[PDB]
Amino acid sequence: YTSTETSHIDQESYNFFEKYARLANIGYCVGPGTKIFKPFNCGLQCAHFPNVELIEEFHDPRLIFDVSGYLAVDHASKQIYLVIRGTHSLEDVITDIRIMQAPLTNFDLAAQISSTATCDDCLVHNGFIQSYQNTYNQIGPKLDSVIEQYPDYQIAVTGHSLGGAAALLFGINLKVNGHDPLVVTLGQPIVGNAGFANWVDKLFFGQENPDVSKVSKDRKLYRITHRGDIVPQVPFWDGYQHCSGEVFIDWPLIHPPLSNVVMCQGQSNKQCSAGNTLLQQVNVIGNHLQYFVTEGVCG
Repeated sequence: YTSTETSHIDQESYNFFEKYARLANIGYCVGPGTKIFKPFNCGLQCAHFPNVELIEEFHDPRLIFDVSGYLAVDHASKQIYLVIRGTHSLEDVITDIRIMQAPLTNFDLAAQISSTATCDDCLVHNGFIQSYQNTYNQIGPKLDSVIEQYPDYQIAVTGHSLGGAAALLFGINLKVNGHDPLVVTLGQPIVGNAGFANWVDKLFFGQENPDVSKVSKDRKLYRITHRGDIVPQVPFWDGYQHCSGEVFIDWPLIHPPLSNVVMCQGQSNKQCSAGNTLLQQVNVIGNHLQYFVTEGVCG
């Protein structure tokens, strides 16, 4: 639940987190005035992904919690990528969440999730539920058909900021529906309550208070947090609780040293995201962008 134990990582584990940071950052070409061109052209950021075919990019701007992103296939790594991101600017989204009522509602309210799947006390931020709903409404069917077209391809869901919260929720939806997804989130805010947090921990790790110390070959959930980023501590409300397991960038900038990317134990950790202080909490946006690569920008 709350520990202070941290663990160092491999260069392979580092490259794995940076890969998903890059893929999550690519989601920012999907907005207006920019686009990802087929097969996968978005400036030389997409160049790190030479074996990727873009299926469909999507965007909905009518609600603050509305989502944009892309669906793509990786022919080399044999994977289906679902990258989610909040349509609206990081500032308008961060401030709304940061300085507002964060009302919780039961998760089985959302599409493709029923009472048998979730616990009764599995409560989630109502806004993030709309973020998840918007994702499905825009890409659920297309993804289901792509899953049929590539049945041996592993599904990987990623997102930064609000997109991270939507990636976690979409990730649980696939996990619960007989699929086996990889969920990598970057700077994701707190999604639900203790009931949701402990349910996700059982879903992805098999038990409560799990051992989330090692990058396993079989591990499917990763929550990437950074020094000074206030977003993974938002909402500040007591009802909100993170699931395990945190991956912490204990470095002020992008491209951190291998030694400064740590594996955090527990749902809250004083040595990691939970220990963020006032002075490390000055560059609200600045700190939210630094996840291996500077997030929120695409060629």
